[PDB]
Amino acid sequence: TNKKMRRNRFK
Amino acid sequence: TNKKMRRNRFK
Amino acid sequence: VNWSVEDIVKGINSNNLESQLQATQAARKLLSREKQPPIDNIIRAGLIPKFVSFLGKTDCSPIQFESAWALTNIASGTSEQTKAVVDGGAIPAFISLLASPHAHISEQAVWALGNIAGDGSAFRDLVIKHGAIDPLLALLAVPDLSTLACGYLRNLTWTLSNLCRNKNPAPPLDAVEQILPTLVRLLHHNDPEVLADSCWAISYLTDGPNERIEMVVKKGVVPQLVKLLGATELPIVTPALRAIGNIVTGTDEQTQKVIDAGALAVFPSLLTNPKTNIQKEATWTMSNITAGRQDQIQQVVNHGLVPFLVGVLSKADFKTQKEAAWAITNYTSGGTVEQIVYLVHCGIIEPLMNLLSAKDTKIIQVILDAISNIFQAAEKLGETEKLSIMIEECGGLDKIEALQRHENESVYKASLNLIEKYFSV
Repeated sequence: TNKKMRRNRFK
Repeated sequence: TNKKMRRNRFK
Repeated sequence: VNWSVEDIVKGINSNNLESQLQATQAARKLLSREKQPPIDNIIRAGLIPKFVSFLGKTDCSPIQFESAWALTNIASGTSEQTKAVVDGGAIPAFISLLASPHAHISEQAVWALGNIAGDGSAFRDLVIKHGAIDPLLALLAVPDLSTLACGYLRNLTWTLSNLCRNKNPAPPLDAVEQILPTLVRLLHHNDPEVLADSCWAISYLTDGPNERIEMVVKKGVVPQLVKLLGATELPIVTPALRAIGNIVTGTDEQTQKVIDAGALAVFPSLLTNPKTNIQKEATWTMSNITAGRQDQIQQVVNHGLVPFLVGVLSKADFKTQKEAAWAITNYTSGGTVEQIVYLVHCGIIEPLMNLLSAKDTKIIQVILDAISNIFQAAEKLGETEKLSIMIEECGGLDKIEALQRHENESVYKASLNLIEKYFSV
């Protein structure tokens, strides 16, 4: 997909 | 949004 | 006053009911003094089980109230201390008091259960397994919520929100579906704090798979979330924006409901909010919108938001700038040729080139991706030369050449492709 749910893991 | 809350004396 | 724990133990153990009450008062005063309740001293004295038993003494409602308050304050400490309250059998006893005819006892049991559930998923599920949701929702079954005392209603909202909180595992679907209707009513109430905690609950429930997002969306809450996004009270906007952000991580159809409710009209003020956390959250939310359908990118254009994303990319702190770059990459990979031209006419190139100085490797790859996508649109128009001189005039060409020396591999190959393909002869 193109959307990212994991902003937190991305940090 | 705080997980926990103490109840304080009436000031 | 200022009783000793030994004095409290003595008074609680007597057969005299009046000395048990005084001893529990002393314990409560000792546990409600601002700094350092001696919680561990109370636990080690073995008082938790006795307090839990007093919670059943329906006759002496004062000792019920004093015990609930003492145990609320013990359960409000560390997980180890909250666990002692749970191992003491407190959850069923508090659940029983939710039906007390004495409102202030019922309120204190709601509060205690909020602290227990607030410890984590494990204790949250205990509270749900003992059947807390039914009696809690029955307290909110009144047709007009303004008949409940403001403090009572706030604590109920806060405790319900803690039953929605936390993951691994998430709350059981049965419980969520049971709680949502009451949550919808609370979201339309007027009290600022009620609204804030209701938004926090929604933001918890939407933090998960698309299936959970659809449960919340199908209840019709999105227009009211958007209205609360436009509020002036920061403690409301923060959770509302968190919830909207979660919803636009889902499908193109769930994102469209956020757009249909008018959310894009509020984002200019969010992207220029003085609180850095709001800007960063609002930019992240924009990157998942620009990751959607071409018609949804077009509504971003029509609401005049591109110039504000360029502003963020130019002037914001570095962490928000990272988010804005992602929103540009997504825009340029999913957008039409005419949308990319408009992006270029808004002055994207220069602030984008300026971020190639960033040490961060992940963002350099994002930026190079956006550059390549724009060059691909330029090829469709036969204007790669015009775009190439523009990149030179912004100081960009020197930075792309410098990238070859970069340690990372994908960066190395990407910049060399651009230089050989558009900056040759």
